[PDB]
Amino acid sequence: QVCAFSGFKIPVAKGRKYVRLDLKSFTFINKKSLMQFLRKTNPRKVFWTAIYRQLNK
Amino acid sequence: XRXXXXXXXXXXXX
Amino acid sequence: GRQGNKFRVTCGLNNASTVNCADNTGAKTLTIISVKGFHGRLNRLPRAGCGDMVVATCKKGKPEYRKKMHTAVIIRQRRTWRRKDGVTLYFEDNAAVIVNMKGEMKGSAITGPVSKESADLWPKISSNAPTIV
Amino acid sequence: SHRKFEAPRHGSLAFHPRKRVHKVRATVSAFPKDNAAEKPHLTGFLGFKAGMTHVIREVKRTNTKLPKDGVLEPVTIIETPPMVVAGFVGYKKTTTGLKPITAVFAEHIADEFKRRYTKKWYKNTKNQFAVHTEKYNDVKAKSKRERQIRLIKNRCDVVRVIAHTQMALVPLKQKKAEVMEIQINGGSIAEKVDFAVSLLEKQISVNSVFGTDECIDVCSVTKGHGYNGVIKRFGVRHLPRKTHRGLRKVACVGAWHPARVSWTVARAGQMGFFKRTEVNKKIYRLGCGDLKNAKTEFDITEKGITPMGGFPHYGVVKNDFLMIKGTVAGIRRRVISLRKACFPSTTRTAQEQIVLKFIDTSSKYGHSRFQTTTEKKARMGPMKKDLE
RNA sequence: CUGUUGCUUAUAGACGAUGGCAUCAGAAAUCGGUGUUGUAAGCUUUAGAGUUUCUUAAUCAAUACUCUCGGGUAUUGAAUG
RNA sequence: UGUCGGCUCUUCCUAUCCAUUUCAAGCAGAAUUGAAAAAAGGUAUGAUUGUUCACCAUUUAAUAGGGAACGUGAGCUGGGUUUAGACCGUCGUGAGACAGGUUAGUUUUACCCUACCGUUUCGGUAGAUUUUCAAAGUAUUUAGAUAGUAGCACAACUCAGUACGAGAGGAACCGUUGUGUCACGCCACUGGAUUAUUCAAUUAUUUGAUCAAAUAGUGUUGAGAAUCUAACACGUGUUGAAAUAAUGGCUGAAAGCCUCUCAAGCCAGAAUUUCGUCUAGAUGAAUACUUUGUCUUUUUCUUGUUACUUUAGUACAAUUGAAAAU
RNA sequence: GUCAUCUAAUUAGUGACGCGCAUGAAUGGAUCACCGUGAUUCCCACUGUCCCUAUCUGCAAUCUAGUGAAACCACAGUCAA
RNA sequence: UAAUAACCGCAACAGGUCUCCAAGAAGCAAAAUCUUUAGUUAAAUAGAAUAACGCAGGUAAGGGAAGUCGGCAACAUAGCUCUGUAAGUUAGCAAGAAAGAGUAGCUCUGGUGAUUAUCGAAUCAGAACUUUAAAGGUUAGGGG
Repeated sequence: QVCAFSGFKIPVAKGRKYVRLDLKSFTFINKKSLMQFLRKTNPRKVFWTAIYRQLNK
Repeated sequence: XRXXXXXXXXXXXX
Repeated sequence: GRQGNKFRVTCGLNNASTVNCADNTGAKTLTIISVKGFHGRLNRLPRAGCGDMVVATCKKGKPEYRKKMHTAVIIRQRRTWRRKDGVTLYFEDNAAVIVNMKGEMKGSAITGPVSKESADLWPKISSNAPTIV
Repeated sequence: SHRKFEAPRHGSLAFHPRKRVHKVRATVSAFPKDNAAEKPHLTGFLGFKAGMTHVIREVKRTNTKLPKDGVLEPVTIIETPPMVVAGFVGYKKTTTGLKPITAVFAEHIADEFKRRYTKKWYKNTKNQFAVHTEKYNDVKAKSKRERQIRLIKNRCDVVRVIAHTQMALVPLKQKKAEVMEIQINGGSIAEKVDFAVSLLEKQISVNSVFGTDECIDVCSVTKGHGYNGVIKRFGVRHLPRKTHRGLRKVACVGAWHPARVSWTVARAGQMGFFKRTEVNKKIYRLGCGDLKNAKTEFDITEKGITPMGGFPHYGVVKNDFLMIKGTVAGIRRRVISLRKACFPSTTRTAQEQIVLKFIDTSSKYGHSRFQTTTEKKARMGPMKKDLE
């Protein structure tokens, strides 16, 4: 599995899944990412995310 | 009937 | 009309807990009263988890369902619970669908995802579920 | 009058009084019942708790609804370096219990064993076993030793070997050994003494004592907590917020007319450093020889059992170890007295075969992500350090 | 032998007690491993809604780019040397 | 002698509600009803009322009845009752009365002895002499008179739409798998607290500005390791023998037959008792070293103990004490 | 009290009925708009009141140097019958 | 002296006792919070450890009064601008009813005058851009 916000590869038996009412399910690596997801923060503007580092360079 | 209260504060004037 | 057993699912729904109704039977929300199979304890409130058959009263809905007591099944909950294969999971809202003692759903459709535990225990729910998460 | 509503009592009366022990090592209260129709073997060992990890294991039971991909379970790692057998003692069954008859020791004894017999070693003359060792080969002493062997063979029923640890192989700062008597269950007293004599001065490794997927009993001293109130000690109900003089106590400590507080009431006192025995604990990995690593048949990367950054508050495990399913009594660095089961478990879950699919080695601090520091370097890549 | 005493000692702890070491002792830095947060201060650094003064070059400017996976913290009850 | 109830908590009784074992029925099955052994374990959540009581709505295997100064106020509460204010109704000429109603009304002290829970310090158990022995001191390894004692309950699969029954309906033993609770633990994974005022941001005030901070008793917000912890995470208590109670039987007289025995002798039979196992634990035992080898009392050194030092006195190897069972 | 209504459930509240133990007209009867640190009931929101307890800080409590009372006290202080 | 030590309360008692003068920030405000002139760092003793039970201040997953005599305690709303505002009524009120939206930083634009081009006031409205999306540090209505 891969984290929905950070894009980090999720280690086994580590993380929490979140299911929305629109049949969309996400899995996160820690509470740090999950709270960022719920605040509608873009991973493209978060410097440490794998999403950001893949876009730039 | 049976009541309950008590208090006093004089304590002389030594 | 319940098939098989269920593993440990931590119960995040209490007595007087309000849930939504995912059915289409004109009932909006149900408040939990008691839980079928609950083993009592002193000062403990009844507890319900996913796939737990509860006794609930409808406080919001059409006149043929409001101010009455029905029997429901918890299909999703906001409480975080752990699967036996190391998967930690939780939903967005607590919801339920009205079933009778024999297990057949009163409604005809379910809106929103349905947890696996409620789908396996009750074959009728899994037949009408959009997705089984 | 009767209590209005009924509820179970808080706390067990089987663990009263709650008196904290004096020695860190916990002595087993018994050994499994002897059978005289098998070869002699040891019925116990002793190890040091390292920490806790989690494993994904493949379910081998049938007619179960567990996931087919594996079940996440906890494990406890107990580093068990080899023991040094430094003697043996025979016990005789009298009308007041087992009575030790004689104790026969080896010629060569390590200072780890000698440290047990003093209380200020650095000021001692360190002359333990001096006369026993210097006069070991004299004709008079050899005759005496031969009598001790024959006396045990004639007037004894229980034979135990006095085995002690080697604390130079563990990261503990303690230097004195941890002596433990391990009973020999097996053939007649004649061949029990023969086996015990053969073990003198030798080393016993845990693989010889325990098997694979074997359920054992663990006795150890729990984690100390100190003076604690009734809420923590027993689990009584907290009083309402309105209460005068405090909330975390027992309101009624007895009726008027037994005229005394009973031993059954919950009182505040010491919680913590108690001795507890837990039975029927399965062995997951017998960390001896090839299996001393952390790789599995499914996950083939080469890695040791120590997580990244070492075990918290313990260090690095580099000797033989046991992988016990679940929890054992006591914190890291505690001394755990293993033992073969007194009542062997016959359940289908006890006879189940253990097939580990993944053993975790990520750091036990924070929210770690990498199994090995080599694969932490690969993912992160070169940083500002080591580039400039 | 044992106790005091030292490590402002711990697997212990209200005080005693208990457990460990006591010159191959101990303590402290630094240092690598391991974690937390989110990319430090500088500049003649390229984006900048606009503005001003020269006469078209300055200057002012929330934020933003490169150096920078940076900087800072990390036993205090973490693991090495 | 602080006077109701409720809250918290422990224990005891059986005239037993459930679970266990049995007998009986107008017990075909299922559901039931009467009775015996048995008190080791459980016996709930709410609307109204200060209520005990009651009546309703659920759930449960069951939601049994009681005692302990009508258990329990230096344990809580102060809703009721039961002072002093005020109101209504009836009564009284009046002050005033009202098991008539309503409203507001200070809940003091443990630092003593014991009990209970934990926790220290000093003291210590009499009869062995094979120097390979005996005893004292210190230390470790053990030992276990006694005291406590823990696991319970439910559900699903199969048995099986089977036994039984005309039909309708409708089980159980073994076996397997889970859940709840209680007890003991534990920190890996998930969650919570967080003055590492950690990292970052930011409102107000002050350092001339940047940097760096400080103040608002922790300014606040986001993430937040460690440690502690979960009713929120997760492990163990599925565990073995013997003897039993009510009862069902065997052989068998009494009483030529019959009889389970108000006879001798046996068997099977419980959530039972005892071993086994878990916890605390007395007198103890073994070994290592230091000693002493006829013995003590009073002084005296030490933090303390043993060995030890001095003046004396005392004993000096040699006939004691065993059948078992009936 | 009886009937409705409020709730899954109402000795509570509200709307009605009235042969009313013992209501009733300046001992004032009926009526309520604003107002009330007045008495009562029900909704929304919020929450450690609660399920069910965890954890953080300061001051104490603990130990030590100096200082240092009082209430109370026949004598005292293990149980069963 | 005129009072957290000179007055009255047994005292160097957190109680009581009439007045005059009165800076900056921010704000509607003599509010809360910080500071300058002046005053003071001592005002019934401290040090170590960081147990229970406390007094004072806090937070908390899922549920949300099921607790209780009773929402007691705590939580929650909270400034300003704009829109919108019911039944009832003594026609004055209810009413800040209820209910919804906006609010920051930076760079600009426009309106409101005096003297006869120069000079000056805080107040209101509007527009691009940026971000961690803005009353909330403090002060600050729960509603029906």
